[PDB]
Amino acid sequence: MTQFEGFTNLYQVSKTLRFELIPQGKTLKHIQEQGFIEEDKARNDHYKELKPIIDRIYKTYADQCLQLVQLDWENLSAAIDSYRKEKTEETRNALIEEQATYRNAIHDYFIGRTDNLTDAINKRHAEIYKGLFKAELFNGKVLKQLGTVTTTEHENALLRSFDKFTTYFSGFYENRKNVFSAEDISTAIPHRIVQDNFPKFKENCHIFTRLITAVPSLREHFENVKKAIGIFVSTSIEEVFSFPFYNQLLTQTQIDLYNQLLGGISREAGTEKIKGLNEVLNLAIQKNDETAHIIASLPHRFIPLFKQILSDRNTLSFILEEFKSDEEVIQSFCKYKTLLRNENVLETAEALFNELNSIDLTHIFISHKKLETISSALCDHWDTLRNALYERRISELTGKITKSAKEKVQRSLKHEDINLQEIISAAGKELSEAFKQKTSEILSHAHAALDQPLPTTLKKQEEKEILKSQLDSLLGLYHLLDWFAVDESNEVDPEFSARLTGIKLEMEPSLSFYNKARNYATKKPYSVEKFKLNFQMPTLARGWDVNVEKNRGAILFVKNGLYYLGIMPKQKGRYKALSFEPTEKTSEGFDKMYYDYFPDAAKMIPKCSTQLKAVTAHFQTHTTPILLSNNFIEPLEITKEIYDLNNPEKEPKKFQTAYAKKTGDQKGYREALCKWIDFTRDFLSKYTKTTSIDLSSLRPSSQYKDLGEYYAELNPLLYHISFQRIAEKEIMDAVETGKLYLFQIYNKDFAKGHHGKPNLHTLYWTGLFSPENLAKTSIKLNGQAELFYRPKSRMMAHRLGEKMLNKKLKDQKTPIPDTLYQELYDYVNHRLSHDLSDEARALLPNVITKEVSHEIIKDRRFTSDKFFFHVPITLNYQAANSPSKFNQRVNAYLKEHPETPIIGIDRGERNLIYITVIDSTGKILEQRSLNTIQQFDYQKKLDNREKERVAARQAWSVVGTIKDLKQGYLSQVIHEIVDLMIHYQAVVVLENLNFAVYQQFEKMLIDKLNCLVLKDYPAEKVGGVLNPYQLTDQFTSFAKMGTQSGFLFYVPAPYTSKIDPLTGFVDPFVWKTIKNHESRKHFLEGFDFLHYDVKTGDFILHFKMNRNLSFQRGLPGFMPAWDIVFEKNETQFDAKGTPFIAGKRIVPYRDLYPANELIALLEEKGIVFRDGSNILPKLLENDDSHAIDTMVALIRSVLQMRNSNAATGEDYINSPVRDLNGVCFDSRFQNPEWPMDADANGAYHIALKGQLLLNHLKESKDLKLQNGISNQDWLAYIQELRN
RNA sequence: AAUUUCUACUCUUGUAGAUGGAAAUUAGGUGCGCUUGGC
DNA sequence: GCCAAGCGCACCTAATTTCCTATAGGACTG
DNA sequence: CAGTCCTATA
Ligand SMILES: [Cl-]
Ligand code: NA
Ligand code: NA
Ligand code: NA
Ligand code: NA
Ligand code: NA
Repeated sequence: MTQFEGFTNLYQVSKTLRFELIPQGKTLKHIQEQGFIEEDKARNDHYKELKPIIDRIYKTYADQCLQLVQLDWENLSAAIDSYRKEKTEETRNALIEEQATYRNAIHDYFIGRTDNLTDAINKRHAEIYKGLFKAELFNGKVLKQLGTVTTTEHENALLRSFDKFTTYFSGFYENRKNVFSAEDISTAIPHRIVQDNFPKFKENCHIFTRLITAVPSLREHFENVKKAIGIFVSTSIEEVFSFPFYNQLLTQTQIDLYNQLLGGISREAGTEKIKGLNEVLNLAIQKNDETAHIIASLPHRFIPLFKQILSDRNTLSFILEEFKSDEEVIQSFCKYKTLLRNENVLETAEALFNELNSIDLTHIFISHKKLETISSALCDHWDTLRNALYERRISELTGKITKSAKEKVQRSLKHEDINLQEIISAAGKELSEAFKQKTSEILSHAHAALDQPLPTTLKKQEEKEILKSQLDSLLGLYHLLDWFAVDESNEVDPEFSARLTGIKLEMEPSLSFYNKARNYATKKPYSVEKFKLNFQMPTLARGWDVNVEKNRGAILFVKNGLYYLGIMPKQKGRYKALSFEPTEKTSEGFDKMYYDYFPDAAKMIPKCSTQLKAVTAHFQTHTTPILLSNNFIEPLEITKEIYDLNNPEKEPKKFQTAYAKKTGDQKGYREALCKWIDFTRDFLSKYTKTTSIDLSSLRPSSQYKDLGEYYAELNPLLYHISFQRIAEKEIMDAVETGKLYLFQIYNKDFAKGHHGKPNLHTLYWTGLFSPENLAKTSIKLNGQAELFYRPKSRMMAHRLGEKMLNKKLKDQKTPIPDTLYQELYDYVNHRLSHDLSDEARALLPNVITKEVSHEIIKDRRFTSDKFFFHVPITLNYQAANSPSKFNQRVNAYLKEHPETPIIGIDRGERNLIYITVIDSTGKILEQRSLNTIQQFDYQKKLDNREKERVAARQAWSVVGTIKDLKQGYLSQVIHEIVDLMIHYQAVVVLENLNFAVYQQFEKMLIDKLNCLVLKDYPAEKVGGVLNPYQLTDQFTSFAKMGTQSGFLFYVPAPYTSKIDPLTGFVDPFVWKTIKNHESRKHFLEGFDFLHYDVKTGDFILHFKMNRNLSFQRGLPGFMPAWDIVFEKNETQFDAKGTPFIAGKRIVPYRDLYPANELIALLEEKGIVFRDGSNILPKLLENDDSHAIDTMVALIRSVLQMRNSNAATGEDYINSPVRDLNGVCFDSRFQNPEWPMDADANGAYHIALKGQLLLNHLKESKDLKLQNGISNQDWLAYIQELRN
């Protein structure tokens, strides 16, 4: 039966290992003498220049084909609708099939197989497409059919720089196939049209139809937005939101226009933006009238389309010119500063503001658009000035002060500019004083800016800060001048207005200088990057096989446990085999690898037999057999039957499973499969490369059930490596003469002083070349290796005479906090310029300092030029390339192991990650926040790093990365989770994110469990390097992932945190529906009683679940009724003796004590309750709307079981119901058998949603997990278990 | 405070854990500036 | 001061595709 | 006209 250790050797996994390459002997001198590094840098530079030129071909061709597309989209829309309605596997599969059909229909325009075009056009497209993904791209023939474009002389020089080297673009061809492919892939244009943009466009049509049906006037508004923008001029707004127009939204220029219909168009900064549809809808909602509420109740925001793949974006909005150099910015700004001085702008501004002390302020106007900005800059609150003006005007109204009269005053404050005297009279003399202070500060900063000189360059950050500071000062004055109203309606002071307009006009360029300078100064400086090395060999290191060594130039050696890469360059422009000579193992020397590989037999056997041009040519005119002798030890016969099998008139091939699944005749399929497999055996027994391989471990051909099973057993037999000793002198002579470039393959596990555990990656590598792996392959060495040169990129070091400071004190567990660490480090190195702090001096006897005996240099690896080697490997080589039924295999194990524990992993409000481990019945075994791992607080560190990045962006300085810190943290989380998983043999349950540290964590955890090696395990045990665990399903993408990946499960987050762990109770009410006095009374009427319990001091509110249905979320759960309890507000104590108050609630924050507040309410009303009578009829019949609202708010508070206050550290769960045994749950007791806080409660119920999945898998007769967990099923399940 | 590279370290000229590269594309985010509005 | 809808710029981050090849074919060399 | 070696498979 199943075993946990059986989850091994289930599918192949590819990884890349990276190493430094240390040149040996005269290798580096020879490389330098030959100039290989400089010419590879040049070839990389030429590639970077040539790629955008070549992309003109792809972009022009795709755009020309897209302009011809015309499809009927109704069938795809219907398949989308049916899937959305039914949400079944059948309708999902139907939509998937429909998407494939639509992607293919787009694709037929690229390849010229569409009925919608003529034969002549289709043939031209086929001729073009046939040469788009190979070196024919460069001949320029394709240029003749795209337009009148020819290539310039410089373009011809770039093209010629890849003569006999176009396979440098081998990968690029694949990247471009990924653009045109009809497959279901996100890189491709058909996918982009069919699965990204059409659903968006289809939803916009629905949004439009609902909006203009409910509010027909929006039709005219929308049409007028289109006409004002001047786009789609001969298409009505209705047609823009109809399916046939989508055929006109496939090219980027059309997509750009559509998105600007939605989004509008901006001109220069400081001028009015042209509104799009979404802004019009937003403004309509913000009117807050009756129409606004109707619009807001409907979907009211259109969705912009994604870009077309590869296309260049264009905009109708204004684009600033850009500065190009330090001297352009500084000199241009310096000329502007001098103009401002010459124009006496500062002197005039000061004179104007000084005039305000003695001129008539009733003719000085403040812009009503600026009033809240000014209130914020001058007063306590943004609304101080608005409220003061409102109050003053109300006090000037004549007659009765009605509600409409008040509203009129309110609306007038939005519509009219305000004279300065009214503001001063409304707000008082301290507004005047604040006004004077702000003016002086602004003017004084602008003055100091004009007088201060600019730096010589912008190379140093301090120089950038001078520039930014002076720009901030002038922009401040620009903002200040814009406080004043400009409208000609206001009775403006004539001379004051003319002078203000003058200096405003002169201040206008400040805005453009500000934006242009920021756009330049925040650019990332020139950075050193590694580049690929070729040594003038176009096919360098693409394969290791003995037959390709001369042309690929790459070989491997082992000597005394150290590994070496050999590179063999051309000699005087010619390839020349080195022909190393095997010698006895008694001889001093190097072990050279001999690599023997016949790649993927599914393609290589047809390539070398049935698909030969001579075979294909022969079978067009003949039916007799053809015999092959080249590269065969005895002739290989190809019959018409064998040829026809691999070359059917129509797919699928008869020996593929698809022929059996469709045709349904298994006699034909099994015969064809046996005949093909027999043919491969015939081929392999004779082909030069494979004739010597012993294949007798394969089954008789008829016994294989499908071709994938056969190839999965065959391919492992087609790969072998071995070693032969090469004499020392032959290798050293080859390096001495420059015939061999020899590098040690290096990482620090090969350092002389190495003595600890190796990196996992070192273990993969030494495992690969171990005797056991040589005897039977678990790890294969793959071709397509790459070499890089990384120039030095850094210039901080601990020098010999100095001291270093351990981060941990003498006890080797207490870390020194950062500010203390810096102070102590400076102090022990006699660089502290002041007294040691009290706390630092207290720590001083318990620190550990190290004498620097050898220099330790920060970033040392980046301070010199280095060589690097990236080499792919495949682990679990004996398995198939993909698993079959991985999830069912896990579920078979889980059904035989019903005691499998469960690890629940939640993302918290105050915790990055929280884990709860439960046994199979739900008992908590462990629970832990992962904010801190080994006394390092990653939560604090990450929060501090993000604050630093925000401040850096604001200051125009270097933005420090955060992804490396995130990865470092997550690697520690992975280590802990996996260790728990292996120790407990547990399932892991995560939040299904459809319902960022957490999402990246999910991918890293899945990926680790695709191929899990534990470095302490013996190589031959499961989990050791030669037998990795495989506990998750093969990862493809997040989009292509269900709710189970092997031992990992995904569950919906709802009702996992705000749920009572003792009962499964949740707040059943939707509080938005309890909104006025009448609905509050109906709500109270739906409760059986509220009464006081003299025995305990609690109040009991009895609720039947079939009442108050209009106010419920529709989730009746399992229990027919609940006793909701107002707990007596008495002191309780947690496990450590810390007091808390029972029943306390934290509400919007203030502490609330509902039972005490209920008592106070009842005594205010004179309502007798200490006799146990029902309280609700008394409140209802008295009908005091304030008392009834208080009652309802108290009930809502009691039912808010999660209570949080970031200021106090509170985040607890206190249930409003008692459980089976009388207990009202409170996490503040800190009982370690139950959730210790709200986040732990979430992780607990996450795990239990996994338990529900496992229990239903138990009670079923199949191996299929249920897909998803509805909220009612979850609540009924957990409430039934707990009650 | 050393690294294939990342994070955390320093009994240890190095230690513990992690680490699938390269190319290509796309999406999103943060910050700043601005527009019209809401509070 | 916060927020909504939207535009411009700077840079940072993450997801998803492909390949992980010896040999057939034939253009270039001389 | 062969051997070499880049291109593009299957
Ligand atoms: Cl919840
Ligand atoms: Na180590
Ligand atoms: Na990559
Ligand atoms: Na932005
Ligand atoms: Na605004
Ligand atoms: Na904005």
